[PDB]
Amino acid sequence: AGVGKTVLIMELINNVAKAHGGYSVFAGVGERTREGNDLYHEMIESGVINLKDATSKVALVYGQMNEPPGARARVALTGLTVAEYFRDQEGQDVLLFIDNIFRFTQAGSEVSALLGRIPSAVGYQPTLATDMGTMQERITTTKKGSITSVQAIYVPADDLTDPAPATTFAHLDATTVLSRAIAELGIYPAVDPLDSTSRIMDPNIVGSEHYDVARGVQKILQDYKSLQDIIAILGMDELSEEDKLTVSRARKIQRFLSQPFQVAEVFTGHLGKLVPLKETIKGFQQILAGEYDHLPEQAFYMVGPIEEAVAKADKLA
Amino acid sequence: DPAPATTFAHLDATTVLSRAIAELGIYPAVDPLDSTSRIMDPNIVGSEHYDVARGVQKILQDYKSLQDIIAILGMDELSEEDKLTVSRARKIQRFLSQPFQVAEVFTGHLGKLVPLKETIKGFQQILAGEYDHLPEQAFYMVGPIEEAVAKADKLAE
Amino acid sequence: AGVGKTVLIMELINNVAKAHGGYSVFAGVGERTREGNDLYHEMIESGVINLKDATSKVALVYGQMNEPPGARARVALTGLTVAEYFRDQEGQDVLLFIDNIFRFTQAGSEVSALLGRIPSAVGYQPTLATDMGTMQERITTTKKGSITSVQAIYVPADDLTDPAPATTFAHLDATTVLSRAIAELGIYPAVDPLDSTSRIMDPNIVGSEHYDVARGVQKILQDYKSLQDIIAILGMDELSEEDKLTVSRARKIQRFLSQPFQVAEVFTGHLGKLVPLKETIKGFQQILAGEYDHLPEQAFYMVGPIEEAVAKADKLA
Amino acid sequence: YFRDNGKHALIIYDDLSKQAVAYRQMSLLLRRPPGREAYPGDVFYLHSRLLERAAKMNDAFGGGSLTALPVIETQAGDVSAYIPTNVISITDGQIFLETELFYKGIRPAINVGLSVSRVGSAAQTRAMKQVAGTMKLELAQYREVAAFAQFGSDLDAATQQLLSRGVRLTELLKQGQYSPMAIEEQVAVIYAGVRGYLDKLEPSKITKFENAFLSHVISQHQALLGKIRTDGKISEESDAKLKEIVTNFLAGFEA
Amino acid sequence: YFRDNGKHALIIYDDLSKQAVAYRQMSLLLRRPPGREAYPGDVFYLHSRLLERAAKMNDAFGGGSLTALPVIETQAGDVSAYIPTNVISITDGQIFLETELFYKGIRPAINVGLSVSRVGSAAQTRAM
Amino acid sequence: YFRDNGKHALIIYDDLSKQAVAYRQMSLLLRRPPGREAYPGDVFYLHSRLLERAAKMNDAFGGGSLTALPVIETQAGDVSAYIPTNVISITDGQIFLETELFYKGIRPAINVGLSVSRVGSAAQTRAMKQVAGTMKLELAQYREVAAFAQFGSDLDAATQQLLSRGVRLTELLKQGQYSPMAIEEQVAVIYAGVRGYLDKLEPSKITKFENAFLSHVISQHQALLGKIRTDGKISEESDAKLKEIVTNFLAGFEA
Amino acid sequence: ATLKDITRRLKSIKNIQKITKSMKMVAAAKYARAERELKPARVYLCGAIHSSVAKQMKLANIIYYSLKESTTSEQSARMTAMDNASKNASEMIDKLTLTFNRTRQAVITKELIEIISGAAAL
Ligand SMILES: Nc1ncnc2c1ncn2[C@@H]1O[C@H](COP(=O)(O)OP(=O)(O)NP(=O)(O)O)[C@@H](O)[C@H]1O
Ligand SMILES: [Mg+2]
Repeated sequence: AGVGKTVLIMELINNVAKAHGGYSVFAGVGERTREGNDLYHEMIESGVINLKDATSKVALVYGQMNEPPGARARVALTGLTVAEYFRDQEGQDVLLFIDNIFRFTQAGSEVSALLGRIPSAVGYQPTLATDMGTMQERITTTKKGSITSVQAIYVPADDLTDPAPATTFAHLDATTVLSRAIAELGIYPAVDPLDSTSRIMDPNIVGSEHYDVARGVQKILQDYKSLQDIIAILGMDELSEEDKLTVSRARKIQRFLSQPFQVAEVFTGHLGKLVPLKETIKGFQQILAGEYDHLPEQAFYMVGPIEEAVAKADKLA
Repeated sequence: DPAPATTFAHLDATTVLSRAIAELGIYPAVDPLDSTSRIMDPNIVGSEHYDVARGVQKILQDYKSLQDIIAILGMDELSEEDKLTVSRARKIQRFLSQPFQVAEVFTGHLGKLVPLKETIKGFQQILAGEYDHLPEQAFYMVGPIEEAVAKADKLAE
Repeated sequence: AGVGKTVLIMELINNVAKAHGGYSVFAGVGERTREGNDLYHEMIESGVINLKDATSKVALVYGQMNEPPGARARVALTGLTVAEYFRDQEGQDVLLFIDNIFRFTQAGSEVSALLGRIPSAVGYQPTLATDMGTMQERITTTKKGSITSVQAIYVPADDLTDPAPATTFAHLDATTVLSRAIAELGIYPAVDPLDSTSRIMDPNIVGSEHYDVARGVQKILQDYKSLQDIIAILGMDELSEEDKLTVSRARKIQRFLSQPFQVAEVFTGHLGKLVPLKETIKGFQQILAGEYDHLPEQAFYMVGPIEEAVAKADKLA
Repeated sequence: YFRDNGKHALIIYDDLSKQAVAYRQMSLLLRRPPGREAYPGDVFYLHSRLLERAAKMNDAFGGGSLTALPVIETQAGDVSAYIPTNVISITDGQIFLETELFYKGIRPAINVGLSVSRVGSAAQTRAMKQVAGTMKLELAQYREVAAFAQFGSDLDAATQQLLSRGVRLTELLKQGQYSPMAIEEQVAVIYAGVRGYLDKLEPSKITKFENAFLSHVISQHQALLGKIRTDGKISEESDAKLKEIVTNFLAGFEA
Repeated sequence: YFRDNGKHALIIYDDLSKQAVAYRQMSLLLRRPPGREAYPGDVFYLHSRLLERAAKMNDAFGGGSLTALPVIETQAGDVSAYIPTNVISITDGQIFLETELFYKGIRPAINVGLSVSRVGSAAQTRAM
Repeated sequence: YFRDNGKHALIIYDDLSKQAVAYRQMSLLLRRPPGREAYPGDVFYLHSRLLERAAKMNDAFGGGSLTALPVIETQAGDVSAYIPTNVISITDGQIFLETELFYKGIRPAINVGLSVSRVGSAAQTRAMKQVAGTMKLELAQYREVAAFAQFGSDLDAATQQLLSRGVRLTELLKQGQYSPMAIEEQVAVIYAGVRGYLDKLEPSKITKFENAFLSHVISQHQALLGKIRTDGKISEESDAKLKEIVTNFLAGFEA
Repeated sequence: ATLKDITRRLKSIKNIQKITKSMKMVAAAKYARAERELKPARVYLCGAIHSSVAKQMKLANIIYYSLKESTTSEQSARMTAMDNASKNASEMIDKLTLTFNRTRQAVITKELIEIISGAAAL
C-alpha cells in the first residue's frame, strides 16, 4: 500500500489490451471483502471495467477471506481457467493476476491439515511443491498464445528462505519491487530500478544494446547512490568534473524513469503515456550518452518519450 | 511456556524473578521491568509513589538499552548526560536488592524490612542526584537509604 | 561432511597401523565404495595386503553406502567379530578402524519405523542408546587382548547435539572433534582444540611438562576466543597491549597446530610431516614462553617441528 | 443489529488469542488433525468469518456500520507466530504496543513506525490532516536519526534539529488513561509542537505544558475550539489566534 | 538401609540423563505416547520420586540420613534446558561447571553465580 | 548401459534438492516419521544408492565409466543444511558457486577456496598441471590479502605483487556461456597470466586480451596448439615457442 | 541459541551499526575541515592513534604544527575505523538473521513433530 500497487495493476491491464489486444483476469485469493469491492469500483472509475457496454478488459474472480480453505484453495485455478480460454480458444496474450500468491499456499496447508496429512517443515503441506507446480505450470506460452502472471507475494517473517516464499521463487522470471522510498521522491511508478529483477536480462535474450543500456542505467544509479552520503555531509563540491556529471545524469535518469499512466487521467489531469521499447532504450541511451546534459532535471519528470523531455524544457524556458 | 503464559491473566499483581538478575547477586531477583500491579495507578498509590516508580523504571530501561552498546563501543563517546544515567541506574539496581530475614543463611546479612515511605524517599533521592557521590557498592544489600550512606563510610576504608 | 574424518583415519593408518606388530581390521560401514577400492589397492601396494604369501596384516569387511539398511546395520558387528577373534582366541594386539560408525545408527533409524516403533527425538529409534551400547561394549581391550579402535563419527548437519553423535561421546577415551569453521580457515587437520579431550590428559600419565603446555595452549586459545566478539566489530585497535599479545600468540599457536599429512600432500602442496612428541611439547613451550614473538604467523602455518617455522620465517624474509 | 439498522456499532474482542485456544481445545478433543502449534486447519477460517462481518454498508442498505477492535496477545513480540499472523493478515491495520516503549515512558506504548491503517486519511478529518501530516513526517525523519542522539558528539544542526522536533513531537503523543480527547483539543495541542512553539521548551516540561495549555483553552477559548470543530479545519484566522494564544501562554509558562 | 538405621549414607547418581533416556526407551517401547522432547509426560516425576528419598530423619527415627549427588549432562552449557531445569527444581541446589572456566584455568569450573545451595550456612561449621 | 559396455557416459541430476522434497512428500503421505527438516530417515540413502552407481570400471570389466554431476540448491549460502551435507558426504568434491561472486561479476561464480575435487588430480592433464599447478598457489597468496575491506592502503612490494597477480588470474577465470574451450586453449591463456605476461597490464584489459590473443593463436598457430594437445604436455620447444608468442602478441597489443 | 538470545544481539548489533555509521560521517566532516586548515599549517575509538604515539613514546610555532597535523591524522583514522566497524556490524546483521531464521523454522518443525508424534501413538 501507499505505493501504487493498484494503479500499476490497472495500467498493465490497459496496456495489455492496447499493445497486445490481450485481455486480463484478476484472481483475488483470500481477498478482504472490503478490499475487493474497493478494487471493483476503482477499475470501474478508471474504465478497465465497463458496466454499460462491452469494453471491459478484465474479468474478476474472487476467493474472499471468509471462504473455507478449499474455496480459497481453488479460486486461483478458476481464474486460471478463464485466462486459459483467451489463449487456447482465442490465442491472445492474457494477463493473470493472483493476489496474493502466499494465501494460495496457506489455503493449501489448511486443506492439507483438514485431510489429516502430516505437515512438513515449518508446518506447510507435504505437497507444497506439487500444489504449486500443478498450478504455476499451466502459465506459459503455448503455440496458441500465452498467459503471463503477475503474482503478489507476501514473505512470511521477512524470511526469504521460508518454505512458502522459497518454493515460489522456483517459478518466478522476474520481480517488480514497488518502493515507498522511491514514491517519496514523487517518482511514479515507484518501481525500484536496482531492486527489481528479471531472468531475461541477458544479452543472449534482450540483445547487447538493450542489455548494455540497462546495465548502464543501473550502474549510474548505483554510483550516484554512493555519492549520496558524501553530498549531504561534506557538501556537494569536492565533486569532480566527472563526479558532478554522474550525479546530474543520474538525477535526470531517476526522473526519466518516472511516467504518467493513462489509468490515472481521471485524476492526474495529465495525459497517460505508453512508451515503446525502442523509445525506451533510445531515451536512456542518449542521457547516458550525454545528449541532453544541457537539459534540466524537471524537463524529464513525468513524460513519455525523450522527445517530450525536450519540449517540456522549451516550456520551461 | 503455555503454563506460566496462561497464568498471567489470573493475577492482579505479578512479581517476575529472573536468573539473569539473581546471577549478579541481586536478591530478591525481581525483574523491575517485567513486574506489574493493578494498583500502580496515581489514583490509588499517589503521584509521589507513581512518579518515583515510573522514574526508576525509565532509567533502568534507559540503561538496559545502552548496556549492549557501551559493551562494544565503550563509554567515552557517551554524553555526560548519559553516563550519569548509567551511574544512577547501577546504584538503583543495587538499592533494589535487600537482605531478607529468611535468607541470612544465604546472604550472611541481617534481614531488613523497609517501610513504604523509606522506600519511596530513598529512590526519590537517588533519582534526584542526591547520592551521585557515594559508591555503588554502598547501595548493595542494605535496607533503608541511611544504611547506604553509613556503608559508604565503612567502605570509605 | 567433508571435514577430515577419513583423511585423518588414513594418516593414522599410515603413521600407526603401518608399523604395528599385530593385526588390524578395517570395517567400512555405510561409506563410499570407491574408498574401499582406494584402500584395498593401497594396502596391496605398501604390502600390508599380500596376495602372494600369508603375510597380510589386515582383514577388510565392507557394507557400504549402496547396501540396503539391514546390511549397514550389521557390517559393524561383522568387522567387530573378526577383531574379537584375534583379541581373545590369539591374545593379539589389534587395531580396529571403522568408517563411519554413525552409519550403523542411521541404518537403524532407517528400519525402525518399519519395525513399527514410535520414534524418539529427531525421528531416531527409541532403542538408539542400547543399540549403540551392546555394540560399542564389545569394541574394547580386555585381560585377554588389546583392541586400539579408531572410529570416524559423521555429524549430521554439523549438529553435535544430534542424538547419534551426542550418544557416542560416553564411549570414547579420546575424542578428536573436527570443525568446519577451522577447516575453512585452512587449518588442517581441522581439530577443535578446546573441544577435543582425552582421559590420559593427566599429569600422572603424560608428565607435568606435557600437562602444563597442554593446559597452557588451551588457556591462551580460550582467552583469544573471548576477545573475538569485540575483535569482530572493532578489530584490534582498541585492544590492550597485553591483550594483543595473547592474540598474537594465540594466532601463532593456532597456526602451529596445523600440519601437512602424507595422505593430504596432493592438497597441501607440501610434504607430509610426522612430529615426535617431545618436539611438540617443546615447540609449544617456546611459543607460549614468548621465544618467537618476533616471527610472523605465516611462518608457523603448515610445518612440522618448530625449527621449520623459524626457517619458513627466513624464507618469508 | 445496529449495523443493519442505519446505526453504527463498535466491537472489541478481548482477546482472539484466548478464543483460538478454546477452539483448539475442542478440535483436539474431537480428535481433528492438528497443524502448527496444535491448531486445527480451520483456525484461520474461524477468525476471517468473524472479522469480515464488520463492514461499512451502503445507503442503499442503511449506511450503518460495524467497526471491530480485535485484540491479539503476542509472545516475546513474535508477531509472526501462528494466530497473530492470521489476524494481522485479516485486518486493515495494526496498533503495535511495546514493553520497551512502555517502560521508557511512552504510554500508550504505540510503536508508531510499525503501526498501520490501511484505511488511512480516508478516515481522518481535515482538521487533523492539517496537522497529522507534517507530524507523521518529522517523526519518520526522527526515527531515522534517533539512534544517533546518545552518541551525537558533534552532529550538524540540520539533523540536530530533527532530534529536537523528534523528542517534543514524541512527548506530545504521550497520554494518561481514562481521558480521551475531543479532536479539536488534539489538533490544538499537536499544532503547538508541530508549528515549532515547544522547540525551545524543555522535553521534561511538554507534558506539563500541554496539560495546562489545554486546560486554559478548554476554559477560556471554547469559541476557537468550537470554530476549529465547526469549520472542520484551521482557518487562517483561528491560525493567527492560536499563534497568540500559545506565544503568550508560553511566555507566561517560563516566568 | 543406612538412613533408616541412624547411620549416614551418600549416593551419587551418575548420571540421571542416561537414565531418562532409558526410561524414554522403555516407555516408548510400551507404546506410551511420547511427550515433550520425546520423553514420557512424567520424566519430572521419574526423578522427583527418587531424589525425595534422600532425607534427614529426626532423632525419633534414628537421626540417620541420605544425601544425594545426582549428575545431569547439559548441552552447549544450556542450563535453562527442560530436563536440566526439571532436575534443578527438585534438588536443594546445584553446582554448575562451565567449560569456559575450565579451559580458562578455573578448576573446578564452578560457576559461582549460577550455583546455589538451598541449605545455606546451616550446613556449615561456624569456622567456615 | 554405457558404463557397462566399455563406453563413457555423463549424468546430470538437476536438482537432487527437488527430488528430495518429492520423496519427502511421498514419505509424509505414507506416514513415515518425519525427522530433521521433516525429512524421512532414509533420505541419505535416497542419494547414496543413486550416486554410488557413477563409477569407473577397470579393464577386466570394460574400462567404461559413469560420471555424475548432481545439483543441490542451498538456501542463503547455508552449506550446513541437512540435505547439502548429506550430498557432500557422498560425492567426491563440490563446486560451490557464490551469489556474491555472481553479482560482483565473477562468473562462473565459483568459490575457488571452498570448492574441491577429492579424486581428480590424477585425471588432470599434464599441460594443465603445468600451468594450473602454480595458479592456485598464486591464488592462494592472493586469497589472503584480498579483503572485504574496499578502501585499504597497502605496503610491501611482495604482498603488493601477490595482490596484482590475483586480480589478473581472476579475470582469466571469467568465462561466458556456450563457449567451452579446448584444453589446449585453456593452458594457452592460463600460461599468459601465470607466467607474468599480464602483470604489466590493467585488470580491465584481461578479458579483451583473452579473446584477441586467443583468436590470434587459433587462427595463426594451430600448429603449436596441436602439439600441446597431442603431446598432452608442454615440451621445451612448445613452451619456448609459446613464450615468444605471448611476447610478440603483447608487444603489439593496443590498449 | 534462542530466538530471544539472537534477537538481543541482532537488536544491538543493528544499533552499533547505525552509531558506528554515524560516527564516520562526523569523522569525515571534521576531516574535511582539517585537510584545508592543514594546508597552511605545514608551511610553518580513533584507529591506532593514541597507541602508535604511546609505544614509540617509550615551541608554539611547532606546537600548532604537531597539533594541526595530529588532528587531520586522527579525524582521518576515526573515519576509516568507524567505516569498517559498520562494515563488520553489517556482515553480522546479515549473518545473525540467517541464524535467526534457521532457528525460527527449526523451532516450529520440532514442535509439530512432537505433537504428531504423540497423536500417532494413541
Ligand atoms: N588433513 C588434511 N589436509 C588437507 N586437506 C584436507 C585434510 N583433510 C581433509 N582435507 C580436505 O577435505 C576433503 C574432505 O576430506 P575427508 O577426509 O575425506 O573428509 P570427510 O570427513 O571424510 N568427508 P565425508 O566422509 O564426506 O563426511 C579432502 O579431500 C581434502 O580436500
Ligand atoms: Mg569419509
